[PDB]
Amino acid sequence: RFEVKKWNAVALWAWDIVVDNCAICRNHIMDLCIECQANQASATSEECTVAWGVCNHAFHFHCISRWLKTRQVCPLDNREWEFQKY
Amino acid sequence: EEIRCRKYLHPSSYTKVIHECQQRMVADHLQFLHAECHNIIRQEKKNDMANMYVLLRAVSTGLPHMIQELQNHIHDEGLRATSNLTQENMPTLFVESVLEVHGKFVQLINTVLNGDQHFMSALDKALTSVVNYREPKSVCKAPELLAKYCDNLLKKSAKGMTENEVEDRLTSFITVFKYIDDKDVFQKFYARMLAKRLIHGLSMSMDSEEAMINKLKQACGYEFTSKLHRMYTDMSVSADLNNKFNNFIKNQDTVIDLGISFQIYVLQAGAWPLTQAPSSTFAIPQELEKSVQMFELFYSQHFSGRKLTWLHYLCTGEVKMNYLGKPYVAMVTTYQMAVLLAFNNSETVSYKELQDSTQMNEKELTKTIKSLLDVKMINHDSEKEDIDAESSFSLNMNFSSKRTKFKITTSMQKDTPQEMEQTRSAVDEDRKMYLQAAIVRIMKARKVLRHNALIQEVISQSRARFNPSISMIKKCIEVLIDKQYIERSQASADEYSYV
Amino acid sequence: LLREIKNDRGGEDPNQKVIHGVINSFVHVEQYKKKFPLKFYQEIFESPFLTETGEYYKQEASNLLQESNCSQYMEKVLGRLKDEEIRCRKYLHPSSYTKVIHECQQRMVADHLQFLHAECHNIIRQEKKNDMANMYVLLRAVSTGLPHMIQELQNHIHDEGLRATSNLTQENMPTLFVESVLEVHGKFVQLINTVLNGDQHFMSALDKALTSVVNYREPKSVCKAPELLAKYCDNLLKKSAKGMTENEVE
Ligand SMILES: [Zn+2]
Ligand SMILES: [Zn+2]
Ligand SMILES: [Zn+2]
Repeated sequence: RFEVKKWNAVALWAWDIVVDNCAICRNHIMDLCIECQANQASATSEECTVAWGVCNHAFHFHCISRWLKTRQVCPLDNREWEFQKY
Repeated sequence: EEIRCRKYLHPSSYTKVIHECQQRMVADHLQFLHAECHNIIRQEKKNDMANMYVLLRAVSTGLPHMIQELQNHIHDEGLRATSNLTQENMPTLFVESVLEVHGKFVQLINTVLNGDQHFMSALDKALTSVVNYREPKSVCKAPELLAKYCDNLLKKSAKGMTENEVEDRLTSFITVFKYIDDKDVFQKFYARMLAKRLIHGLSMSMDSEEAMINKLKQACGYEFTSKLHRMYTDMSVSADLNNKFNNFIKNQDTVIDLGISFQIYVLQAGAWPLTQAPSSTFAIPQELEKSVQMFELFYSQHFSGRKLTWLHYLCTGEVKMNYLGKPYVAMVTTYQMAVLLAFNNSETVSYKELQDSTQMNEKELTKTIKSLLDVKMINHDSEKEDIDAESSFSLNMNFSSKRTKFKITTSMQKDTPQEMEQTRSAVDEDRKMYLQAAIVRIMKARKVLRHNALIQEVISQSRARFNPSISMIKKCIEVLIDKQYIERSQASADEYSYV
Repeated sequence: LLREIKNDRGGEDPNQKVIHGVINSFVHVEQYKKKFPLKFYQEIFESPFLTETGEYYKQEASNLLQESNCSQYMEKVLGRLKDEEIRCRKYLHPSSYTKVIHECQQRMVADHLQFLHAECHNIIRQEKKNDMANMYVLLRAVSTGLPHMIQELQNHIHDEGLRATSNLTQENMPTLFVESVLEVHGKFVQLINTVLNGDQHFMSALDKALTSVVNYREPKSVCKAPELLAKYCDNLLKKSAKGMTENEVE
């Protein structure tokens, strides 16, 4: 028996932006969000509108709304979020 | 003569009379003074040096010989001072010797020389070649010595270093650092040492690190320290990031229960000099896999768009040896933690069993086993303690430490001379990209230039960072040839063409 | 001739002198026909050779795609472009030097823009300075190849500037803003010089992205860039005690 007591760890973060994807849920923009993967056919499957900020970053409306419920900055550039499309 | 031309003339002729009196005693006999300037400088006679400066300042070609003689004297004095240095304390002694020479000569210039821009520039030009002593068929040891000096004084030590003493030492250190002329090498070496100091907690105070980075930024700009400040910020933020992670796990639907502890040090990728190049396809143990998964979930939810490259050679956990009648708790890297948790399965273990469980490379596994047997935490059944095809490793229950918490890892030092070679290689690579940028910019702006002017402008432009070499410039030209961004003129090979 | 030049493409080294002489005969035999002296050469050989090289490099590009990533595909395509540039010089007439290689381009790079333009994101935004140079010298030949790479670089520079000039400390915001935009400008001007040959298209993309990122309006706020850049000059030209020698401020 060897009980670990601490795991002081080091990890390198790098930007993982891939083309035509939603950064919050790591899912495609046109496809539904990871919150709407459940009850896939219950709704109209159109309320997952593509929200574009003034910084030209495309997320899902549910994803960016859940992000803005806690943090008011865009995930991919740490700048304040401003809707300009839908 | 000044008095008797003041009292016996017109104010318009004050400057012509003294000009004629000078260029009859101190410009006609210029050789008589230039043959004794060398003596009075290399012997440092105060009154004679002051008088000769006063005499030769007014004459046109009076100072340049004296300036050159003082520069040669400072060059020889600096070379004599930084010649026979004890390797035990060479990084400190070299910088202190250059500081002593600089202070003595700047006081000599500022007191008996009516301190001049030309003479102090001569002191700077002499000390630049004093510090950059390229030994025959050797690389410049000055940037490594300076980086090691900063590392030695900024690290936690029991020698005794008050904060004020460190602050003034680093304030005076910049007067040596500004002469270094190899700032790519010093930047890479200081980043390499600062990474270890920040990660392993060797820094005496992060206020000191911020102050040193500020000093280097003042000395060179916000592109020398553009990545050192990111390295410092990523460690000043990690406390708040870990607080956010603890809030995340304590604000979940269920009980998360990581189980052990977690002190993650998430770092930038482009800022830190660290890399996953020495990868071994390490298999994270079961007791850490849950915590890795939970932090991956947290970081994918709270910092979107970022991927983590978990560095395992810098992870340093703590393991309790309650199996072997616990004498202490070992501060052990996760590489050796994996093989110790494989030892947890059974008293005996084989090299192939370790390769199957931890999935590490042969060299990393060999290094971990060697580090464990050097501490004699485990023992080898075979007489040959080195690894073999099977090499059945056993568990040494007889070994017990004399402390209640002993650290078995040593990664804070030994400096890995292979990493020094890699650092110099990365320095050369960045130099090559800089030279390529300069060459492409010049050959696009001008479209017609020869070898001599191009080399001179490259040396003039790139001198602020390093000293360029003709071989490196030719290598960059050949690389651009391979990338079809440059050619040479058909009329003359001296000129160059462009796409 | 087409079969033996194809054998030269397949790795073997045929008789260069014989093939070049036979190909040169088709244009030397018409030297007394001053009206269209190369029409026989461009009718008997050059048009069949162009059709053969197009139908060969189409299959070659399709074969490269099935077993190579886009990082390796572009270096292989550049290798075959260089090999075809060399082998069309020791075999063909000078007038056919450019027609053949334009068939080599618009079969490996122009036919697969949808493959090479979908990778301009993962190559530019990861600063793959070798793959970026390969794809630049690959898409430069094609007419409509660059205006997507230019846009991807402009997006990358815009986001890099936005990341750089954000959450700056209020104590030294005027200096931090200017120095952050300056380091982004320097990094992405040396990338454009070394990697992308310093084109005015890519530098115009850099200028557009930096103009978009310096002049970033906060939500329901005014552009603070002019105020910050005036405070920079005010704090820099004042008689500060932190050194600031004149030739450094200049
Ligand atoms: Zn989404
Ligand atoms: Zn949804
Ligand atoms: Zn954004």
